[PDB]
Order: sequence, then C-alpha cells, then structure tokens
Amino acid sequence: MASLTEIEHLVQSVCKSYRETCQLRLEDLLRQRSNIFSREEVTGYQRKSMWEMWERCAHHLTEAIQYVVEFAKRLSGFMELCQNDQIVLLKAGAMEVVLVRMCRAYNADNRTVFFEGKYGGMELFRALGCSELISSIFDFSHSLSALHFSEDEIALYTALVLINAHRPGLQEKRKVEQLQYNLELAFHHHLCKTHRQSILAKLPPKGKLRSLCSQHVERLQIFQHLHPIVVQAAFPPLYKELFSKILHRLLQE
Ligand SMILES: CC(C)(O)C(=O)N[C@@H]1CC[C@@]2(S(=O)(=O)c3ccc(F)cc3)c3ccc(C(F)(C(F)(F)F)C(F)(F)F)cc3CC[C@@H]12
Repeated sequence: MASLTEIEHLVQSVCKSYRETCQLRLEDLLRQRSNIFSREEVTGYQRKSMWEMWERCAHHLTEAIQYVVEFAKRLSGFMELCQNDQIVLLKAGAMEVVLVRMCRAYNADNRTVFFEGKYGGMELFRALGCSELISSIFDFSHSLSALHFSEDEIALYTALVLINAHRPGLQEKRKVEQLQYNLELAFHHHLCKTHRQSILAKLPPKGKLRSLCSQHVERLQIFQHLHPIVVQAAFPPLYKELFSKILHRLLQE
C-alpha cells in the first residue's frame, strides 16, 4: 500500500522508538571502554556461586527484555495488532533483539563487554558453567560489530527481528506480513540512500540468532533442573514466563 515519503517517515519513526527505548546511551558506552575490570574484580565474579551468577544474569536479561517490550509498544503498527500476536512476536523476538542490541556494549579491540559498570571479557562469566554459550554470545557480537552499524541501521534491523510473519501462532498473519514488508522496504531504502546495501549479504544468517536462543533455553533447562527453587524464588517472573501474564501487564500500560 505505502508510498515514498510515507516509507521515509517510517524510517524516522522506527529510529525514534529505538533511540527512546535504549537501555544505555551509545555515547556513554563508548566513553566507558577504558573502565576494564581488574584481575581481582574478575576473580570475584569467577568465585561467585553458580546460582548467584545465574540470578544476577537473569535479572540483567529481564531488565533488557523490558526495554524491548517498550520498543515494541512504540513500534509503528505493533500496538495496532491483536494482543495474541503481540505476545507471539515478543515471546520469539525479545531475546533475539537483545542479542542484536548487545553489540553496542562490546569492544572488539580487547574482546570485552560492558557489564555492571565496567568492561570485561569472556572469563568474567566462568561461574555460569556454560562456556560454549558465552563463546557463542561473544562471537555473535564480534561478527555483528564488524558490520559497523549505524544507530538507524541497528534500529531498523531490530524492528525486522521483532516483526516476523513466520512465527507459529499468528492469528492475523497477513496483518504482520504487511508490516514486515513496510519495515523491509524502509530498511532497504535507508541502506540504498546511505550507500550501505553491502551489509545485507554480510548480515547474520537465519539460524544464527535462532541457535543462540535454543542454546540459552537448553542451558537454562539444565540449571533449572539442578536448582529449581533458585529459579522460583530468585528469578524474575518475566524471565520465567519467557524461558521456563507479566507481558499482559506491560503491554496494557
Ligand atoms: C547492553 C547490555 C546491558 O550489555 C545488554 O544488552 N546486555 C544483555 C542482557 C544481559 C546479558 S549480559 O550483559 O549479562 C551478558 C552475559 C553473558 C555474556 F556472554 C555477555 C553478556 C545476558 C545475560 C544473561 C545471558 C544468559 F543467556 C547467559 F547464560 F548467557 F548468561 C542467561 F543468563 F540469561 F542465561 C545472556 C546475556 C546476553 C545479552 C546481555
């Protein structure tokens, strides 16, 4: 349906929604790159109990997912969908959007990430006992950072991660299909206009994001078996809803 200028307003409106629902400002993230944790502070984290590290990380993932819900709310056409599809889209997209957004807090020169006020490497999360998933998270961020995303690019790409008509459970599939197409056009027009079409082939493939989510849910089903009471008492209720309601409350707000 959409025309040009109408499709150009969408680019501006999708970048605004993303700028707003940013957990950390990109400018403040590049400012703290020099604040690397000491070998002692690193050792502190490595010596934490597995369940205390897991609940510290679960709380951080929940906080990040809560910004993605807010982003989805301000996303043009998203709140114009039915509530079933809104939950379908978030319950698949939210984690993958977080996995994309996290590249802004990864420094590729020292292979570190901003965590709890300072930058630290893979070794910081050793207490989690899922080195393979940590490796995959850092390697994904490494490849995404190599694209040298702009704030507009990272905004349109994440809205496309979120709006996928190939999600099982969509009641109004054709409505989502129309929005996914308008957002695809908007993304391609910005890449065209800014002479950045090159990144399309360089972008991550279909199952790269999908494999991280499966690795995460496999590794949680493993922890949750060893410490089921830790999950019930010390894990956030939104984390448990998405990976083991809250979404209805956050949506109508
Ligand atoms: C911008 C900002 C704040 O950095 C951000 O968006 N963070 C994201 C939200 C929290 C965070 S992190 O920093 O704590 C993190 C953890 C391990 C890493 F290797 C790298 C980062 C996180 C926390 C737990 C997990 C688990 F799957 C994992 F098992 F991997 F730890 C969990 F715990 F959920 F299972 C994965 C991730 C990856 C995405 C980032």
